[PDB]
Amino acid sequence: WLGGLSRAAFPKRFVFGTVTSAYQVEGMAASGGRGPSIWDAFAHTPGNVAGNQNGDVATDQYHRYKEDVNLMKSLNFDAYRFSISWSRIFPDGEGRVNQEGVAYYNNLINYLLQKGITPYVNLYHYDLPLALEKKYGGWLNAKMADLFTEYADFCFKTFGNRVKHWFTFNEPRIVALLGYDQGTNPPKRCTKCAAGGNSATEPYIVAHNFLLSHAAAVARYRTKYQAAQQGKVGIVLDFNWYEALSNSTEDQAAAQRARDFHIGWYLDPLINGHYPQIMQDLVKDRLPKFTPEQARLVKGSADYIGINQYTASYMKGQQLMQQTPTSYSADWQVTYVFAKNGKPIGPQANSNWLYIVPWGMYGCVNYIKQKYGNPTVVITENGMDQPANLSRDQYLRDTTRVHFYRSYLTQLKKAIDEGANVAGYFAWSLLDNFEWLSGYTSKFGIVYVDFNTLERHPKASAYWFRDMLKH
Ligand SMILES: *[C@H]1O[C@H](CO)[C@@H](O)[C@H](O)[C@H]1F
Ligand SMILES: [Zn+2]
Repeated sequence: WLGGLSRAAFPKRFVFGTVTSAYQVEGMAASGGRGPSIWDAFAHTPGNVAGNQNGDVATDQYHRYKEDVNLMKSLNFDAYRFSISWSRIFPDGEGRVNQEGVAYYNNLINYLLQKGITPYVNLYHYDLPLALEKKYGGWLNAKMADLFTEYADFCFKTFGNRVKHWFTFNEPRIVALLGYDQGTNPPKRCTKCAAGGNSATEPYIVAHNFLLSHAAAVARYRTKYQAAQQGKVGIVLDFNWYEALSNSTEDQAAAQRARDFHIGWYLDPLINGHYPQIMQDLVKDRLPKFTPEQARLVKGSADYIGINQYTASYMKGQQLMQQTPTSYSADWQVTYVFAKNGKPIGPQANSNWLYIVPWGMYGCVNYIKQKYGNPTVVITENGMDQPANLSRDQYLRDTTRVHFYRSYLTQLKKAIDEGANVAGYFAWSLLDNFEWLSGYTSKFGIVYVDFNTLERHPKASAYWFRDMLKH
């Protein structure tokens, strides 16, 4: 069951929470004044999502939020990570404020605080207002720094007297990779793609604009709001572990290149004020250059680093070669390997990419500790999924997820006990929800949602957390 885990097993004041995102749980997608996001358009196109499903209703947290807050309190959590939908506040992304949308987030924030749950609020979670994509070209346009800063400024002004823990973005790497390299997520851009694109250049432009936008929003917070509000702003980055397949110089170099192209892409700017040297060396003029002023704005602009952690891969490499650029992915010059000594690195959850590898959690956390001066880290996503078509009772008896959290949290504890500066941990997700391309066919919740009736039922993993987290 608990395997020796409890509040006592983690540092004093360590924060435990659950996480959702706006489009994945709110519903009321075209109601309450909300304007469309790029995901509304994408999900409404036949063939784009499993079963042609979409987030129109999702879990209907918009109507049920007091139920869900009551539930998280009953499970002994300290905090809730959620996102504000930009197009719920500004239907066109700029200009007119939707007061009904503002009222929803006020109501949610106020109820959280009433119930003793700390809000950790993300400003952006893949849901760019569609109007901004069409008018400006979204994250390809450097003007996004201004547009995002004005949106952030409004949120700081309106909610920041109560909200003290912000994040700007969720997983800029995934937007760059899936939206602009592979072209499998909105705006579906890539070298071969019908929408246009260039997999060798656009991912780097987009990443750069996320970094500049984050920096501009934080500078606005620090200069205009922080003295009065006394809160913090971070950023959420995905990081999955890479382990050299062998101890060869080439395999070790490959694993390190992968780390640099994956997490270094953002952390070297945010902590050290420059892109990783290897990215400079290999990507050359396709990697934008920060001016000294921009680099100084970006360096130190995250008060904490959210890390989204799921899995690990073995990496194989060879000698670096001169090659015609094709894509961000190809630029790494690495070979993924998912077995060693005839054994898979771990069993898979429902998602094909999700190998259950608890030691990857230690790997990631220790790596950031040792390489980047031990910055304050919050694990802002960790969890696993069940498949579609199970019975209610099969969903509830989620013994594999219980094992997942016990093992991964044991590994996190190992890193923390060795000195890693981890301040909190958030389980993805409180609720089964809309899993992007997988629609409702992937179930990540510690709480089961019946998508016919919308009823919530805590799974065994929810009660595991309740027991572990009891005060
Ligand atoms: C992190 O991962 C989960 C599982 O794939 C997604 O549902 C979240 O939106 C993402 F932030
Ligand atoms: Zn409803």
